[PDB]
Amino acid sequence: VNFPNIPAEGVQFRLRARDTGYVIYSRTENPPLVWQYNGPPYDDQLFTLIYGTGPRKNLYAIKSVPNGRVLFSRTSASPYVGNIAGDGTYNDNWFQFIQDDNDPNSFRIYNLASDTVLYSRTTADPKFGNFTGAKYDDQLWHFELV
Amino acid sequence: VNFPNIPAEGVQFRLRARDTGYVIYSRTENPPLVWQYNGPPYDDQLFTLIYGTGPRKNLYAIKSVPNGRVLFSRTSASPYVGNIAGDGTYNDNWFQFIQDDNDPNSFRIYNLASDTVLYSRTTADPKFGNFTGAKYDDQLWHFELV
Ligand SMILES: CC(=O)N[C@H]1[C@@H](OC[C@H](N)C(=O)O)O[C@H](CO)[C@H](O)[C@@H]1O[C@@H]1O[C@H](CO)[C@H](O)[C@H](O)[C@H]1O
Ligand SMILES: CC(=O)N[C@H]1[C@@H](OC[C@H](N)C(=O)O)O[C@H](CO)[C@H](O)[C@@H]1O[C@@H]1O[C@H](CO)[C@H](O)[C@H](O)[C@H]1O
Ligand SMILES: CC(=O)N[C@H]1[C@@H](OC[C@H](N)C(=O)O)O[C@H](CO)[C@H](O)[C@@H]1O[C@@H]1O[C@H](CO)[C@H](O)[C@H](O)[C@H]1O
Repeated sequence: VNFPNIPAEGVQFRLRARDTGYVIYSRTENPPLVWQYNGPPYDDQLFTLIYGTGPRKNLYAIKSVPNGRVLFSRTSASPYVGNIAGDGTYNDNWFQFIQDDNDPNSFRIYNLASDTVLYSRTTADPKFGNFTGAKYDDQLWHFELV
Repeated sequence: VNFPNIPAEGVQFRLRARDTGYVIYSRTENPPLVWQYNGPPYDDQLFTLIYGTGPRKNLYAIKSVPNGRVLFSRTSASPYVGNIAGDGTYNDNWFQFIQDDNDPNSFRIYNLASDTVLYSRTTADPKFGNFTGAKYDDQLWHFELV
């Protein structure tokens, strides 16, 4: 089931992990360019959605406010999670927000092209990344409205 | 996670529900054109996959062997599950095969355009159709190669 409270197209938000409390950031310099962060609110943590239509109905591009790059999540090559210019040129720019099975208020950030979800954890490196496999709570996110 | 044993493109199979043991038929006359069935094997139970690429990577159109029509699954009008000619002209012709979280030998037939899964049950009417909501065992299917 698609998450029922997806931000209206163009509305700004942070993506905050339910369990760690960390937010995603997307910037253009200093690797890692997309990662999790546990600190003050900065503009590189702000995103909006481009709504997919046609073959991308129920998919969304995740665009960085300060730099205009959209997120990607791929299993092909490093960096596995990153950003790129455009409005969703590549199939791995398109995400589905899939509501959790037990927690109605959180969702997984799923990528159809790569069959992966994003996760945020405090344990093994890489502590932020994507993953193809079983459902874990560290895969659960909130939309934080600004 | 995508089912790891999706039949090669052009390989013929039936779609059998795990628990009911019923198969999907797709015929060209007499509503319902697509429904569940038990009894001897007939040609209109036979399907192949059209493999999606680019935006449709990891999706598939389910094409009837004898009549060439592809399945569709929608929520906008009756019939909800049906067939249409072509090779996946419309977005609701495209399905994802999502492995069960518990049973790695079965999968759900998921429709991205409508956010539905196909189900086969002996209990309440309608006994076959599509569904948006919790994961139940009556939503699990097998590829039965012929
Ligand atoms: C100051 C600094 O270099 N911080 C980086 C650090 O974060 C570690 C903290 N203990 C934390 O709370 O996470 O490592 C991470 C990668 O895990 C980042 O690179 C941090 O760089 C700060 O990131 C924010 C993101 O909102 C901004 O880009 C800041 O400009 C950047 O310094
Ligand atoms: C596009 C390409 O040739 N490959 C990668 C390259 O980017 C080169 C462009 N000319 C450019 O962006 O300047 O390096 C970047 C670094 O982040 C990417 O990995 C490119 O990979 C392409 O990335 C997209 C991201 O959405 C997809 O993974 C594509 O499949 C991949 O080819
Ligand atoms: C379980 C394990 O060996 N750890 C990590 C591993 O292996 C996973 C499979 N080989 C796979 O499908 O990739 O490598 C990946 C790197 O992508 C993960 O870090 C695995 O850790 C698992 O990650 C999930 C993320 O949601 C959870 O943190 C699990 O607790 C963790 O075991």
